[PDB]
Amino acid sequence: HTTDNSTAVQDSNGESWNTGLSINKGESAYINANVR
Amino acid sequence: HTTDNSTAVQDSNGESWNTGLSINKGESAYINANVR
Repeated sequence: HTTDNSTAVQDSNGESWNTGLSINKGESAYINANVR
Repeated sequence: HTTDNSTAVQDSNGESWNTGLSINKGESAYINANVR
């Protein structure tokens, strides 16, 4: 008969990054005209 | 014939931070003119 006790203190840290891009296919750009 | 029972109690906690920044390419800024 074996008696065992286990303790552990796990410490972690981290970071993350994200980049996004959303486009509308109905009105995708606006045009400006220079006229005389 | 070996018989063992393993019982473990795990307690954990954490925290997080976040920072964001969104921009519209069509209208990235507004301008104002001081005229006379």
